[PDB]
Amino acid sequence: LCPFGEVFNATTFASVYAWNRKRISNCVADYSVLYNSTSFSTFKCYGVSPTKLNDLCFTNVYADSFVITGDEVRQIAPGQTGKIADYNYKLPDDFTGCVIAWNSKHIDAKEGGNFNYLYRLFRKANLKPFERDISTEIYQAGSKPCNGQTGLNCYYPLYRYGFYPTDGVGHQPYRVVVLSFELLNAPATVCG
Amino acid sequence: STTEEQAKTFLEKFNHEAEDLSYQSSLASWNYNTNITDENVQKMNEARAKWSAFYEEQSRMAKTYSLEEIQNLTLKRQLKALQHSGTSALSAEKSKRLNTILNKMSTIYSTGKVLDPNTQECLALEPGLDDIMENSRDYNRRLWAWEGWRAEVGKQLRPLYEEYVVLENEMARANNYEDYGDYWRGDYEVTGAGDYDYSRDQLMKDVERTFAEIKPLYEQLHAYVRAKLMHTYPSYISPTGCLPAHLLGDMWGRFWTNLYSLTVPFEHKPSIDVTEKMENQSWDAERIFKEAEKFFVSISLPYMTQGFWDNSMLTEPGDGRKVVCHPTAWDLGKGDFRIKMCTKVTMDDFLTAHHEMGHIQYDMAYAAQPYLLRNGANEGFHEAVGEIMSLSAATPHYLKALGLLAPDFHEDNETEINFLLKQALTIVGTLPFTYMLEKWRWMVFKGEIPKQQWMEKWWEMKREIVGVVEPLPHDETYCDPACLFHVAEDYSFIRYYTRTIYQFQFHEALCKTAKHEGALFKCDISNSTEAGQRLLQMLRLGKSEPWTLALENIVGIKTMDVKPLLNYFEPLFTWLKEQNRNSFVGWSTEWTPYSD
Ligand SMILES: *[C@@H]1O[C@H](CO)[C@@H](O[C@@H]2O[C@H](CO)[C@@H](O[C@@H]3O[C@H](CO)[C@@H](O)[C@H](O)[C@@H]3O)[C@H](O)[C@H]2NC(C)=O)[C@H](O)[C@H]1NC(C)=O
Ligand SMILES: *[C@@H]1O[C@H](CO)[C@@H](O)[C@H](O)[C@H]1NC(C)=O
Repeated sequence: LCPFGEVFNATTFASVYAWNRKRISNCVADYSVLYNSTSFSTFKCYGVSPTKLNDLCFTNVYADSFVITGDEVRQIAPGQTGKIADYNYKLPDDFTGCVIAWNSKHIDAKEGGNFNYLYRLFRKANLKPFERDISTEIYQAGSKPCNGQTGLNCYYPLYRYGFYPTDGVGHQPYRVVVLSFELLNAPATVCG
Repeated sequence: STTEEQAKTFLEKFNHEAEDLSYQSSLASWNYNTNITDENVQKMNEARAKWSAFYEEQSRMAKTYSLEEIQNLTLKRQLKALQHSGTSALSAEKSKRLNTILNKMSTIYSTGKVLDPNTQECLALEPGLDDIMENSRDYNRRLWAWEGWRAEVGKQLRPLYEEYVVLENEMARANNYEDYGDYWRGDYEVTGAGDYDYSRDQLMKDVERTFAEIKPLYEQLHAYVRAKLMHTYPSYISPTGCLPAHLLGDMWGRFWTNLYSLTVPFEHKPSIDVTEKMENQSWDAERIFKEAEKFFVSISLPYMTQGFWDNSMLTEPGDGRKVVCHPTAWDLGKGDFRIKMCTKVTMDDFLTAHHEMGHIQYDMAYAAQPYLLRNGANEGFHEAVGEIMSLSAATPHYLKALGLLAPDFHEDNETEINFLLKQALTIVGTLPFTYMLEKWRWMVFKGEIPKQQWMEKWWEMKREIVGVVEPLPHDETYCDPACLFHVAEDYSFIRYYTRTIYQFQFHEALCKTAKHEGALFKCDISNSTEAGQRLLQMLRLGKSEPWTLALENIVGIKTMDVKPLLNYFEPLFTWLKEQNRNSFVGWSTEWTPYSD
């Protein structure tokens, strides 16, 4: 059986700027149960309905798990723009997987603030698909060098989400698992 | 290369840092105002201190960014607002001296006390003296309290107010304003908007023009109230003179509301008080706010977030703590909206719930703005949006439609004229008071009044503009302006005049789009989706657009018009005109109660 329980039911998710990737190989996967769980506010597949990919075999699967505000969940899709899409997790134009997402207000929010989850606020250029950048180099915005310090025209490139159990639905924490399915000349070891 | 891009990145940093910091601060402020303990005072203080230090940081970041090169108007406005630096322009010594003076004056006001010859007990404003001025018909204790306030407390504030004007005039001249009055008028300033601009002195000119258009209605209200008070105090009042300042319903004659009992036109017609029927139908606080929600939603306005229903204090806590029960609408940020209110099952608290939830509606509409523009268009928009809700909800049509009044329930013009007269006692009565208070402050800051004529001008302007004479001669040892909460504690006052005019422009406009027939007061906006849409096309703006444009978005007019106020009160206007057919209208300014 495929270890989807440890991607979805993980105790803590990664910050979106260091999005977690799990490689899935040599196991039988039942995706109909992932959808018929009916516990996901988003389960939108841009490859093929979750029906046939139970009846299909791929060489490798990639479960990319992270957390982003509900209002930002619209950015986990091919062709979108924004902070998260440009500077954190980018899906290619020809993306052939699923995006699953649920509200983690009961887990990732706590009174006084949960500053565990970060996201990247500034970057020199936009990300390529499936790229990860985890540098803490101070973003130089003007023309004076920062000397690796926050200040005038010099800001830390990472800021902390404040997940409160009182935020509006869109400023609440959401856990996202993006499933990617690939085909190569290697035999397909992921089926159902 | 335009650093506009650098300023963009800077504001992107500021939005996100200030969001969390101000959320912390608002939450700690809430927890004091919902628990009110010494621990909570400390937590609230520490949150606000981190927040204010973050501002002293970020305003001084923003100073560098030159506004001139910001052709994305929004950016220029965020930067301008953050670059309003005020007291930071002064020397540290003088910043501290002015903070010292402000603390002195505010604590003098909040703690001042005068002593009865009667009981030798020493009262205070909010407890004893206000109950005297609001509920006393004795000529002599009202005079005692009025005068003792202005003497024991006003005298102590006088040199403080002199040095206050001095230091804040420096503080204004440091920010390239001509005086502190121009600094305050800098709220309504609009620049770089072809056809929508608004200079800081056109506030002077518009306020004066529209007060001139107000004058006749106020003159006849004043004649009528003088007549009734002369009936209730004959040996003390002139039929042609000004009104003794101590006989005007509260400590200052700001509102004439507490005069209604003596001035009610029809003293025997039933006043609309549905508090008895709400208690009769087992309504609670949840029901009141549910009905307010229903009112707004009837007008195509969104529902209250469940976090609102989960996080608001709508009943006297009466569990494990105490609360500052002043009804406030909170926008802590990050989509968190709440209402403090120690609600009773009363028609007053019902309308108040509508008002505060209207503040909430305004907050929720512009939540998609960048924090710095999350506010009313100018200072008076928020309360006007709040007031039009109470207007629409206190109407028979609404009260019947929610079933809080009989379906057969009608209302007799007597009743209606009583309601209009009360509305004028509160609303129209404060307009000349406020106009003249702020005109005097403005001229004092401009220097047009020497220190040695400070009060001599005040009371002349009490005689001339408001038709109110002091009952005792006052020399410069007094400072009877500073005897009001707002003057002693450094608040711009014109917001009430502008708010009054705005709320009636608004209510007239929305009643037109509602397709409302008849006189403008009873208009309900309920079920008038179109009216709510016209209103949202202003609410969602916040202050991202000029207030002239925000106003035009509702009323089609780029500026301030009293014609909606005058249209609201035209029935009472035509009533006063024929009541006064055997009375003197206006006032000679030389009569005083003390020529004897
Ligand atoms: C405008 O919106 C108000 C919102 O309060 C509507 O009030 C009430 O709306 C209902 C539904 O249209 C009307 O039907 C009534 O329902 C009650 C339920 O107890 C029933 O007892 C009545 O016999 C009737 O069926 C109700 O008349 C109305 N309230 C009053 C006092 O008339 C109002 O209907 C909306 N205006 C419209 C739809 O024109
Ligand atoms: C209020 O503060 C007290 C400390 O005096 C604390 O014990 C309590 O948990 C706080 N919150 C309440 C009473 O809701």
